Amino acid sequence: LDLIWLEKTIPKSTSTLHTNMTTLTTNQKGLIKLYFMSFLINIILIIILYSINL
Amino acid sequence: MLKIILPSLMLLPLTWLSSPKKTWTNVTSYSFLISLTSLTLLWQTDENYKNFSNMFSSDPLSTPLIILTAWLLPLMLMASQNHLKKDNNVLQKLYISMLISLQILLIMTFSATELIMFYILFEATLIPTLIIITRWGNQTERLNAGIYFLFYTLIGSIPLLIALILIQNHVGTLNLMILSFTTHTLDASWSNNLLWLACMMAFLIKMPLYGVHLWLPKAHVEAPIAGSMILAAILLKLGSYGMIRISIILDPLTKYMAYPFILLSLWGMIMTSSICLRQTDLKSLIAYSSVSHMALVIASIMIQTPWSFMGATMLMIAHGLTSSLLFCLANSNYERIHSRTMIMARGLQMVFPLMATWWLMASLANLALPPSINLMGELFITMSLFSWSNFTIILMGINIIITGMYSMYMIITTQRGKLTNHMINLQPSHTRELTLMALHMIPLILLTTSPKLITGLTM
Amino acid sequence: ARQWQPDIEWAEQFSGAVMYPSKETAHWKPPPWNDVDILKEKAVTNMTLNFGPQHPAAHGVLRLVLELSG
Amino acid sequence: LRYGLLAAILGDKTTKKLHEYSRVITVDGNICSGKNKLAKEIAQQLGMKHYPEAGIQYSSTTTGDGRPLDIEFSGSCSLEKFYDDPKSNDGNSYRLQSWLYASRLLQYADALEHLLSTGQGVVLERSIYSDFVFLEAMYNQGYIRKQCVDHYNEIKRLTLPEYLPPHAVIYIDVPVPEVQSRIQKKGDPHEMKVTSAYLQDIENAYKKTFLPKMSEMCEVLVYDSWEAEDPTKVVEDIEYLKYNKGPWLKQDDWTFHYLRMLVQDKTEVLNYTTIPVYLPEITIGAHQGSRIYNSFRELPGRKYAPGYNAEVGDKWIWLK
Amino acid sequence: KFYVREPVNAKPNWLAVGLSVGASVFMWIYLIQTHNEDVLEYKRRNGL
Amino acid sequence: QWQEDPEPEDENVYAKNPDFHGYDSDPVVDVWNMRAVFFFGFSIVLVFGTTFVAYVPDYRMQEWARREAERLVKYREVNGLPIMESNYFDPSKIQLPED
Amino acid sequence: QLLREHWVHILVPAGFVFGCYLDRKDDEKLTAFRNKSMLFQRELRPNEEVTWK
Amino acid sequence: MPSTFFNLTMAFSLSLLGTLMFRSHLMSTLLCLEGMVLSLFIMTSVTSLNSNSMSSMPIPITILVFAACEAAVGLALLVKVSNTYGTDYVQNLNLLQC
Amino acid sequence: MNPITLAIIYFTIFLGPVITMSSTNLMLMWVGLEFSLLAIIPMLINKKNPRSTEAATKYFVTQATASMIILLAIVLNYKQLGTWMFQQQTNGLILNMTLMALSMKLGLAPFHFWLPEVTQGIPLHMGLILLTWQKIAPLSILIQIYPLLNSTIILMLAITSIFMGAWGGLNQTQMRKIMAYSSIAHMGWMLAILPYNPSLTLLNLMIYIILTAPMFMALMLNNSMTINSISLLWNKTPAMLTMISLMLLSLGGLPPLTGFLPKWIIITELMKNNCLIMATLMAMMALLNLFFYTRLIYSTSLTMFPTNNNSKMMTHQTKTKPNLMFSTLAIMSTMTLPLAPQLIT
Ligand SMILES: CCCCCCCCCCCCCCCCCC(=O)OC[C@H](COP(=O)([O-])OCC[N+](C)(C)C)OC(=O)CCCCCCCCCCCCCCCCC
Ligand SMILES: CCCCCCCCCCCCCCCCCC(=O)OC[C@H](COP(=O)(O)OCCN)OC(=O)CCCCCCCCCCCCCCCCC
Ligand SMILES: CCCCCCCCCCCCCCCCCC(=O)OC[C@H](COP(=O)(O)OCCN)OC(=O)CCCCCCCCCCCCCCCCC
Ligand SMILES: Nc1nc2c(ncn2[C@H]2C[C@H](O)[C@@H](COP(=O)(O)OP(=O)(O)OP(=O)(O)O)O2)c(=O)[nH]1
Ligand SMILES: [Mg+2]
Repeated sequence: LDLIWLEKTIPKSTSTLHTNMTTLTTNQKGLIKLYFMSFLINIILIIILYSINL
Repeated sequence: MLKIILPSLMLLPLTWLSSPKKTWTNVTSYSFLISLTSLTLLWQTDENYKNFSNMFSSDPLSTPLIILTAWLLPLMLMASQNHLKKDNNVLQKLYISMLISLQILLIMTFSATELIMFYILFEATLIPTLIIITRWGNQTERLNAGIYFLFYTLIGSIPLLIALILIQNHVGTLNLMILSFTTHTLDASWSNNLLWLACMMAFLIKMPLYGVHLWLPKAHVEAPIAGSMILAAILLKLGSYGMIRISIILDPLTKYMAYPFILLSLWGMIMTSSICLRQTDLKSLIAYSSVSHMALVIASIMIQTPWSFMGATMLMIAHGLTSSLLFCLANSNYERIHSRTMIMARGLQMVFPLMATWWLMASLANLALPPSINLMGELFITMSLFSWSNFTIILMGINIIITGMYSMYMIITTQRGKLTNHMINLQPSHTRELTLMALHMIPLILLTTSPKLITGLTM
Repeated sequence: ARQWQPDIEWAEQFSGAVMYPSKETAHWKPPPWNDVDILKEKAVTNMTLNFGPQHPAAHGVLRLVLELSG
Repeated sequence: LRYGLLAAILGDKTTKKLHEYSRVITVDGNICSGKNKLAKEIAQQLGMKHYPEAGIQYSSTTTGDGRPLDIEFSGSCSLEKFYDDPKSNDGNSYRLQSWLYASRLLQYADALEHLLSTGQGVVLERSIYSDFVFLEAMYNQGYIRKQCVDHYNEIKRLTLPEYLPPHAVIYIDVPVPEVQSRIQKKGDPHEMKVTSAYLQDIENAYKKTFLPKMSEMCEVLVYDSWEAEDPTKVVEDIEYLKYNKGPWLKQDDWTFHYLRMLVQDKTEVLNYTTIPVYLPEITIGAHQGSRIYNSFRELPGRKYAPGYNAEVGDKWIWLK
Repeated sequence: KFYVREPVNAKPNWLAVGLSVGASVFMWIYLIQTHNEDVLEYKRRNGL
Repeated sequence: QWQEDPEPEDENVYAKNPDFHGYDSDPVVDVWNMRAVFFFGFSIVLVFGTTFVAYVPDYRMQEWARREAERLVKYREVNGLPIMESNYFDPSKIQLPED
Repeated sequence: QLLREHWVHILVPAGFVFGCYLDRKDDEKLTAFRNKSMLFQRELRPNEEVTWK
Repeated sequence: MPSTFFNLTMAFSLSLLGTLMFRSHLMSTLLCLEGMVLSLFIMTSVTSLNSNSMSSMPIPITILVFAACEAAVGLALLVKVSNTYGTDYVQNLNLLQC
Repeated sequence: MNPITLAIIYFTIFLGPVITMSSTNLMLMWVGLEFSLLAIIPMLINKKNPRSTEAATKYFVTQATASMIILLAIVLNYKQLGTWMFQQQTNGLILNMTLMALSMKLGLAPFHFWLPEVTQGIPLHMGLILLTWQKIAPLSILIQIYPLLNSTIILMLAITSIFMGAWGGLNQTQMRKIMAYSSIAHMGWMLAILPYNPSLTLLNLMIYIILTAPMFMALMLNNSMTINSISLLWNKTPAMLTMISLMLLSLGGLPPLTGFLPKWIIITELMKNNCLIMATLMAMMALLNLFFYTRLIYSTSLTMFPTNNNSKMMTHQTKTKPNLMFSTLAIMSTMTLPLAPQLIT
């Protein structure tokens, strides 16, 4: 329980999840072409959200 | 309350303005005087509560915790002033400042009349114990222990803040007496269940509940002696005090919502007592014993019986005293042999007879020898739990058997047996640490003599 | 007996600019201390011009190979 | 710091205070080759400030009381220990080399501040531009390692191009057997235990890297010992030198102002000498660092800022 | 002379000392005067 | 290797100060710290505080509640009243809902 | 010189006196129901002006 | 006027799309910025002329002034980029990821 | 830079946000934004290294594109309503484009990808000037049109800003990138409280500015750009460790620091407006922010990383770098929680 599975369940799994998420979000290539393509996706998504919300 | 808070505040300029050859003496003496001043809160000749101000009040529950904190501050100074002799003067004064700030904030937390101020002082107490554990701890794992402690407490306490703001928006003031008088019965919806969990999980984390208790053993192992004392003797009781304070506005759905936590408490006290039976580290053993005792306190507060509340208060005070005493004895052995291994030092009864007497008395307090307040709290918790359900006596009996087993196992493997004669560095005894053991044991004797002081709110 | 303090390995686990290396970011280097990167010296591409021999200023039979920057 | 943008606006122009002898002249040579006397006489008869070679205790002599501090405060490196055992396993050689480079950097900053503040020329002995010769000699003799060389090159890249090179570089060419004979005549028992391979590595580093690199940006004044050992012909050549190359020509008032601010902020000067590259020859550790730092702080005159130490006679503390 | 170089704080900056002390005194005096005037104005407005 | 200080060895403190009390290295501060801890901890807190707590009167109305209980028992036994009424509140002043 | 070298011993008693004074200030601040409680509503004795201070 | 204004809005949308969808040429990106500027000027000018807002007629000139300052600073930055790398490649302008 | 161009550039940097805040006209607010961008570019590229050139280029094209979208919104509003202010009946598309472009100028997620990169490669004082001064004018523009904005899009921008800021600050070791992701998270909080109570937006902005300024000053003391570089601060400036720890804990929002107050009052106002799910998610990601702050504290203050040999010479030298305004801002950002009713309105 204590040295294996409670550690595997709450704290180590939380730390593993957040480490994976921060790697996935900070895996940027540093290319402003990709950054502006992402910005275009954001613009399109905002327009779609406004158009469906009305 | 201000007459206790203000000179405890003035302890910090005393610490930073005293001579380096007089700092420990002055701060210890004036903290003893602070505790003597704090003894005036026991003057309760009426059924009323000593509401000193609009933000400070005294209680039959809050008063023993305040007195215990004020009494533990000089004992923490005496315990910690040996492993800081080879230390810088400004770092020593900073450590004393951390202890004094802990005492001030804990007194304010117990005397708070408003739950948002209670939460602010809760986190305010969260800070300097983290600083103490991280900075003056010994091994490498103190950083991981501090992270575990800090973020278990924070992830617990954030929904508590959300719930407190919700209750403040719904009612208007978040004042304890106003809530106690204009309590409204919840309609038992999913929103109210989530509100209940939000306002209880912080205190359950800091108690600690079983399954979420993993921060406690490493924090107590890696902490210095004063940090272990303040943790195991005040902060878990702070969680219990928060549970008692917040449980008044959770009717009626605590009746069925208490079910998983009672089971967690009972089976977790059995499991942690088994860990104490098979544990190779003395401070880990004491920490898991603390987990089991606080599991008993959790079960009593969950079942919400007047006998349970009284037993919870008595077990809080008794366990704080005996756990601080056990940690101080273990720290004396650790400062001797520079190890925390359970089996390394064995025949210490031969070399340290009076310290072996203190060990024996501390363990007899731990296994609830009558007529001590340990047995008073444990017995009344057992009575209330058996009233709640007759089948809880099996879990209680197993826990009592394993409790006596690990306590006497600790005594036999640390004092009895043949002496480890290779330990040439066994200094006889310090009058300071013998005084520390006496200052732990004597209040246990006095509270055993008069148990009416620590009965609490219900009786 | 002595309190543990971070040694070279604990001090070196915080340098590498990513703190959590993976396959897609293990090739990264920490930024320079002065933020001035050592770049490869680009070759100067000077324009080469055949001034003359068919030029009014070249006097008819001069092939002035001119290496010009602008 | 009194000097700043306000003082520059009110008028503290370096180009206003320059003259014909506002030059940086660095004298270079081998281990024992006529270098101390030549720089002294050149500075004395040109009216310039003579800076002797930055030793281990340079910062100790230029800060505080000016007495040489204890060795654990001043670098924890010994030249005599380097001479006795150059390949010692503690890492004394590269610690000594890095400490001497930092001392030379501090001395060069001091000389630049003096020149940009007063206009007086400076005659340095063996500035920062001629310390990699010792580094490369140590490396080619196997006394230090490639990681030490890379760390030195990184620190040199971080620090060297922020300053201006000397106006004149004078070199004394003395052959290795003559250097050995002069070392024997000096009679230092530790300095007598040097190798002709190490001396030849110093000379080869000089002739292969130092002389052309300074030739491309300043005036080079190689002399033999007999052209030297008579510091008047050298002074005449310096007088009839024409400085028509180098980055000193393009400097103006505001470039001089920013350079003066850089060289007067000494922590900014030594900022990159303390990069957190954890090389075992130079990294120390928390316990030893705390012990040395606390001892240095309880040294007299070092507990507070200069002017605030009441134990050494500072007054009017409560009014400042 | 202890230090090899003259410190920037060898002598107290008397202009700064005089200006700071005068500013502190002026601010305290102005604070007391405006507090007394505020008390008097509050009394006059509320008839006390 | 990195220039790290070696491990300090804890000396026998009783070797130079055989009357060591656990508080400080020099004997004078040590003995004064011992006297301050004993005097301000045992003498004036564990004795005067214990006496004060012992002479707190009527603590949470114990003896007052006993005396009032005795008075009510005497009154209700000489007047034929029940010792405890089954309803705490009088039913006349409670308005029950109609249905 | 004892006042100069032992001036640090008055800080905690000064804080205690100041805390008692602040408690008295809070007591005289909270006097909206002085002799107005329905439990303790009694007529004033001729030699007193307040029930408690 | 409404068809013309819709076409001008679509012209701005195309120029913004070009700005957001990079190719290798930073100069082409700056040209897309200038096309966005031109569409904004024409929209403001036809709105002012349609509504007879002579008080708001200085606004398009102010737009041109500040946009030309923007283009000037962009050309200076492109000069610095070309001095660094030899080309104006946004794929060369990438070493700030770490 | 000669003092003439220093005065011109710094005066225009000051004048940009001042014109933006004082301007009634949307066009004058826009030209204030243009002033701020154009004036701050040369000080960004002032060090003339390739990283500074890349940072200046990225910042220029990002702010230019966002300003063009702002100008599109202004011109479309002028077409629809004939005026130069979003009064009450301007189109929701126009308002959403204004919000999106101002969020790209501010640098909050998912428009945040340039901010750690621009903050890297520039000197520390320019990072301070950016992350404090450059956000006031876009926030003023957002505050002027607070009842008109769309709460759904604002809350989505805020929650993704706090999430991405927490994760980025968790990953990075460079101090400038850490401060940039801190800026992203705090901008997320400010945007979250923007449509309900802009007074709390201003309060959080002021608390963030007075917390960010001395942290950048303490970085500016030794040019510590790295976790290790700030970790050996005990040998260089041992007296600053306590204030560093207190300011980082205040940035983490721990009581009883005054940095707990903005998160606390923003959560309170969101609870008053019944956005409990958003408030709880924002609070958990704020806990993640506090985690990377706490790791920074462990590196610099609570433990003691190994030092160098030349740090002895640095201790031989003396410094006058920490200015008079450092300690005032540190104290006002550390110990001001009991004045919370005065800090709020
Ligand atoms: C230490 C344990 C941490 C995890 C467990 C924490 C408690 C779990 C149960 C409560 C839900 C989460 C906290 C909500 C706080 C506010 C509660 C409240 O006000 O309830 C009433 C409110 C309802 O509001 P109301 O009461 O006004 O309802 C209106 C009802 N009518 C209309 C009929 C009048 O509940 C909520 O708003 C709950 C929404 C929660 C959404 C977000 C959940 C995020 C995840 C939570 C856990 C994250 C940490 C752990 C991560 C994993 C670690 C391993
Ligand atoms: C029976 C009851 C069941 C129900 C209750 C369950 C919950 C109980 C309470 C939760 C306790 C969580 C404990 C979290 C702390 C432990 C993790 C940890 O310490 O990770 C350390 C690790 C970094 O380790 P590092 O120091 O870098 O390396 C070691 C040597 N160098 O760290 C990492 O790698 C990353 C750490 C990330 C931060 C962790 C703490 C913040 C978590 C935020 C949670 C957000 C929740 C909402 C998420 C979005 C919605 C789904
Ligand atoms: C309140 C919260 C506390 C939190 C921790 C505080 C720590 C610091 C303490 C500082 C000093 C405060 C002491 C507090 C306890 C005071 C004890 C005391 O004097 O109680 C009063 C009691 C008489 O009171 P009384 O009303 O008669 O008792 C109830 C009967 N109706 O008096 C007596 O009966 C006389 C007591 C003194 C005489 C000596 C008694 C010796 C008893 C020997 C017992 C031996 C067996 C012990 C077995 C232990 C097993 C583990
Ligand atoms: N390894 C090493 N030794 C150095 C360095 N700088 C100076 N030294 C040593 C060489 C000599 O033994 C000693 C004194 O240097 P000098 O070149 O001034 O020699 P000295 O004064 O004996 O003779 P001279 O000045 O030539 O007349 O310092 C350095 O960077 N590395
Ligand atoms: Mg010499």
